[PDB]
Amino acid sequence: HHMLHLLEQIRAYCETCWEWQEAHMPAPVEHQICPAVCVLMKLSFDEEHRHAMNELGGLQAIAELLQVDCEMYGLTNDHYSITLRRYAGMALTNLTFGDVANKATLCSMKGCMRALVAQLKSESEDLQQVIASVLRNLSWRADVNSKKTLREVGSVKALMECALEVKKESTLKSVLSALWNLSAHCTENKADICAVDGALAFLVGTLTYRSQTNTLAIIESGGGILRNVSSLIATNEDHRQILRENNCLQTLLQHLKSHSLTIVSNACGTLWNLSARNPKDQEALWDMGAVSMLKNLIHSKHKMIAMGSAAALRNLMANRPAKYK
Amino acid sequence: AGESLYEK
Ligand SMILES: *C(=S)Nc1ccc2c(c1)C(=O)OC21c2ccc(O)cc2Oc2cc(O)ccc21
Repeated sequence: HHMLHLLEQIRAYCETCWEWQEAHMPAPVEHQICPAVCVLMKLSFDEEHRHAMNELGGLQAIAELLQVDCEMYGLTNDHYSITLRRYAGMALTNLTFGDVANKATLCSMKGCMRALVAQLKSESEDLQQVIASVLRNLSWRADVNSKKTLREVGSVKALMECALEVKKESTLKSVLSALWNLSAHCTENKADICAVDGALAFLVGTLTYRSQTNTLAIIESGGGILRNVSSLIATNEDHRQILRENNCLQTLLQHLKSHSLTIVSNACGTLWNLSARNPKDQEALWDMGAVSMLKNLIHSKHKMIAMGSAAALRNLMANRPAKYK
Repeated sequence: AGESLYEK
């Protein structure tokens, strides 16, 4: 009953906005919207409260509030507009978390999806962090239609272009988290990442990222994106050259020593694809001491570390240089 | 990367 009261205020304002849109300007501060959505943002963390929202159509009301405000004011620097979009996006993130129906519902609302992707160019990096968090959950365990819609709206190129100009670590985590999920969907999603100018140079840079807090989130995310797209880079000489001049192969060998099992797994997966069909990078891996380091990881307890290290070793051992023996 | 609630 109390949540119904809050959701009705949003829907009442949404209808007031659509009445103006058909004619042509209602402001959100006058109707007391940002306080109402701020309560729903906080209520969306609890699981029992999320079930109450889903029955009363809470995801649809909050999404349309975010949609209509983006269409009206655009990419404004107004505090009340941005703060409203932040609290709305934070609620949608929680509603999309662990709910296949809600992921499909927000994806199917194509007006809102276009409105979401446009906010990545905003000056507020807090807003970029909130938008990237929504796209992370939508990209995770996406159905066929949801995968196709995320590609249609152009979230892959928007997030990668955004990631270059990001300053804060919290924003950069959420953006790279979404791109890692998006890269795993299909081959065309991987091409869109590599197609962005200076994107591969950035992803190599994240391997040696100097973190503020004691966490390996940015290295795992950036290297995790690199692992997925390396299959396309393996069949491309131009992209390989970008990795050489930024020292990628030499860095990925250092990642084998890491205590983080994700970083080692990402490195072995990247070295699997890059080791095949290229005599130049093959000979480089022999010189840097890849055979010794990869031979240590063949007897690992985990599946992907053991599979990736053994497979990359197979490619190097099969194609020995003339210099050796 | 997985899924997550909002990084507060
Ligand atoms: C964000 S700035 N404030 C905020 C958001 C959500 C919650 C609180 C403050 C609080 O007091 O606890 C809740 C909360 C947070 C995290 C999880 O996992 C559950 C939960 O439960 C509820 C239920 C309500 O009816 C209101 C607030 C919170």
